[PDB]
Formats: sequence, structure tokens, C-alpha cells
Amino acid sequence: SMSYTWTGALITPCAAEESKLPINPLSNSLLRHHNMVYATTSRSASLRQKKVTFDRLQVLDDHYRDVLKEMKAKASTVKAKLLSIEEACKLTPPHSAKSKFGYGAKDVRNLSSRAVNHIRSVWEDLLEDTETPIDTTIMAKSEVFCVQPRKPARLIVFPDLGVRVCEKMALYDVVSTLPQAVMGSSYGFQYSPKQRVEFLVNTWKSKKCPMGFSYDTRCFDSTVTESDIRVEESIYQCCDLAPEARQAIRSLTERLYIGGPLTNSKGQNCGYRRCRASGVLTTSCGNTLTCYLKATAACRAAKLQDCTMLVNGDDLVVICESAGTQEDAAALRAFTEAMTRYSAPPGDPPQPEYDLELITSCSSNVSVAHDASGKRVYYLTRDPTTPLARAAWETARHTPINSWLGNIIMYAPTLWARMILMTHFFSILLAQEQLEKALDCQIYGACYSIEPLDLPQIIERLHGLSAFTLHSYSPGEINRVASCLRKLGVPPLRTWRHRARSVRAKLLSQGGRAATCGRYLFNWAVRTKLKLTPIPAASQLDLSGWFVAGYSGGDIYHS
Repeated sequence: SMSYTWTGALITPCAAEESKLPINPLSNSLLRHHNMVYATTSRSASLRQKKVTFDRLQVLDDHYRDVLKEMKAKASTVKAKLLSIEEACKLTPPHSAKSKFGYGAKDVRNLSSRAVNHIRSVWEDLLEDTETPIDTTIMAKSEVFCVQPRKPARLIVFPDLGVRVCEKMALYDVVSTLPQAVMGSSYGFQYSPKQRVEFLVNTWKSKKCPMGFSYDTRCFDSTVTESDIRVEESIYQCCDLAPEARQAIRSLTERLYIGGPLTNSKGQNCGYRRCRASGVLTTSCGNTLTCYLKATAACRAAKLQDCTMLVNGDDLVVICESAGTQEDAAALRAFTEAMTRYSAPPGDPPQPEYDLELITSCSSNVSVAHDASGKRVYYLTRDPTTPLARAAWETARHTPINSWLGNIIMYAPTLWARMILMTHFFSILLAQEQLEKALDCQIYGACYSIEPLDLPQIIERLHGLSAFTLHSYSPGEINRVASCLRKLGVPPLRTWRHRARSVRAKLLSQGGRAATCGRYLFNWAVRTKLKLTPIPAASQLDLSGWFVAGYSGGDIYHS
């Protein structure tokens, strides 16, 4: 059936939308070519609708049904708890969209009476109404990018805050624990950057002759079928669950997950959804499950030998035993025909890679460097264009999320993150004495509140001390970076070294947590380097739950 159906109404905005990068002295010292930095807006929604709207072809087979059974079997071992209103409430981001029922994120997190009552009723309705479609709002997402030699806005779809709290109560535990129990080590979200790189390298090294490939599904969310969603439910149904939870999962599937009406910000009726809603709690879990299912079965159909998979929602990367240049190519193609039939056509044509550094999964690739001792250290990196573009934007305008704080944390080892992202922001945070002001960044969909002063501890725990001494980066990685800088109009690395020297001096001058930031984050700025030793207060930090599960668009906030 058609992924979407439109009445004719338009996807509208609430407030005005800034699409151009301001001429700010602060952002300008970071990125000069401001005209190459844009933000998507509702004005392009139309194009995106034109791409995500199509008819889904899907033919199942024995391979598919066999992989399904296996997944169910593991599902059975899971026992999911029903969250309390209080618990689900504490999970709501402070700035989550308010309900159209006289209360907002702040009220929910505060267990206010009105909010709680409506939740109670929204919940009681999920237990009694097992059919009526549930209303969802559709909006144009606002994301920053760099022009190319422009992308249309992606469309977000979500139900009312009341429903979201109920989803958490009935499924937060399921989506936090089931992907793992089912996919085992193939479930990507359990790994921290360091751990993901560990898994990729060991896997590659364990193949007699490794062949790997990433697979890009053309608009995954619109490729997901009601059948996919119901199969996704049958898995959830294998868990031991409390009665009301079992009903909630059932009613949510029929009234929300499989599809439903779409309403713009003005209250008009835009159309109807019959595929994955990007903004629900089960979006990450379902996509990871669905994508894993289809890929596993496709892998068999294609006859790839000794496959090892890594799935992150819709992102997929496979590494296997190569047969031969030709065999591999013919097999990949067979794999794509499998996926196509399971309703997961390719966006970009899947190319078989024979060098781990060439494969790009989750927008990252492997690269090598050396620590103080010259020992080789594999780390995760990527083209820094978007990250830089967003730092600039986030510098000129106060945004809800700081993609830059997240990128530093996720790319603390990379060249650009240390030399630019760190230098630039600590520079500005000093000038505004906000080194202690907590900012909301985001990791795997989940929204975290973090104090810049903690970064050192965080980085040491998620990466290891080598993240402060990495050096001697590969030429390929250096060139991509320098190239990128010239393109955007960002000062050359030598300027950042100079700048980092200054910012460091100041940091140390302040003593305390800051003096540390300068010692560890910027030890690369000096030549008479300090011997960096484990940081005490780090291991005392609670980082449990940080790399356990993805929650893209899940409205999750545990900080």
C-alpha cells in the first residue's frame, strides 16, 4: 500500500524558520563561508513528501520466516516491566513538545495533577479502545548542512505528549532490553565508539579474507510495512508482560505504529501514514529489528559466507568471508534483490569494500593513529563538514541541542574534534564564563544534560587515555580534514594550534576542573607535554545506561 496519502493541505511551521547562517563574529572566527551553511525548513517539505510517498512491494519467504522464528525464540527469554507514571515522567525531556491538553513537558516532569490525570486517561483509553487511529502531528525537521557541488527537510511524525508518556510505561523496558537479547552482539547501540571500533576491527581481522559493505535503504521509514510493524509486535508479544502492558502494546500497534491520520501545526488534515512514524518510542527498536531480520534472511538468500552484522536502527554494515572479486559482487547484488523483495530497496548502490577504512557505517569509518608509545590505536571518525557546519550554526544561535557537545564526546579522538571543536567552544565558554553551565547534547537519540567541565572524565571513560595523546594521524584522514576546512572557510589547523595554546593557558590559570580540561584536552597544543595519568573522579562517574540502546525520536531524556 502507499506509505503516505495526502489531502492537499501543507506541512506547516509554528514559528518563523531561520534558514541562513548569521554574520556573527563568534561563529565567523570558526567558519567564514557562511553562505554554504543552510538549515532545512518546511518550505521544502513538498520535495521530501514526493520522495517518501510510494507503493511498497513485499514478498516474504522461508528464509524470512526462519529468521523470524529464531528472533522470537530469543524474545521469549525477555521479561519486561511496566513503568510507573512517575518513572515514565522522569524520562520526558524538559523541552519535549507540550500536549494540546493544557500542560507541557515541565508539568509532566513535575508530576503536576492535570498532566498526571490526562496521562491516566490516555492510558485507560489504550486499554479500552483497541482500534481508533491515534492522531499524530507532522512537522518539517530543521537540520543544518553544507551546500553541495540542497537536501529537502526530513519529516517528523509524533503523537501527543500524553501518548508518549504512556508508550514509555508500556514499552521503554521492552525497547531498552529486547533488541540486545534478540540480536546479540549484532545490536549496535550497546557499543560506545571505542567498543564499536573494537568490534569492527576484531571482526575484520577474524576473516580469512574480509569483505565488507554498508547497505543504504532508500527512505527506510516509508519502506516499513504494516506487516513489518505487526511482525515487530509479535516479537514484543513474546516477552513476559503485565496485562495492561500487553494491551498497551496491542492498542499502540493498531492505533499508532502501523499508521494513522496526519495533522499539520494548524490543525488541518495533511493525510494518512501507513509506514513507520519517525517520532515514536519504538522507532529505533523496530527499525533495528526489522532491518536485522530482512538483512539476515537476505544474507542467506545471497549466500554470503560467515557474515557478521552490525545494525543501528536503519543503518546496516556487513563483513564476511570473501569468495572472490566476482563472486562477492554477484552475491551483494543477490543480497540487494533479497532486500528489495523484503521491501527494502537500495538508495545508494551497495559496493563491496576490501579495506575496513573505506566502509562507512553510521556516518563513521575506521582510521588509525598512535598514542604516546607509538602503539597503533584504531578510532572512529568521519568527514567533519556537517559537524563543523552545525558548530557554526550553534555558535550563532542558541539551539535546544548542542550537536557540538555530542560530536566532541563521540569523536573526542578525531583530529578535528580536538583541534577545532574543543578549542573553539572552550574558548567561547571561557569568555562567557559558562564552563559550568550544563548544555543538552544528544547520544543515540537520548538527550543528556552535561557540564563541559566533565568532558575529561567522560572522554577518558568512553575512549581511554589514548584520546588525549593520539597523534600522527593517517594522511588520508588529515587531507580530508584540511580539504574540508578550505572548503568551509575555516582557519587552517595551525591557527587552531595557536588558539588552543591560548585557551589552554587560561584554563590552567583557573585551577580545578578547568585546569584539568586544559591539561588533558589540550596536551596536544604543547610540545613539552605532561604525562597524563588516570583521572580519579572519572571512574566515580555513573555512565551506566549510556550505551545500552538507541532512542532516535523516542522522546527520551535520562540525565
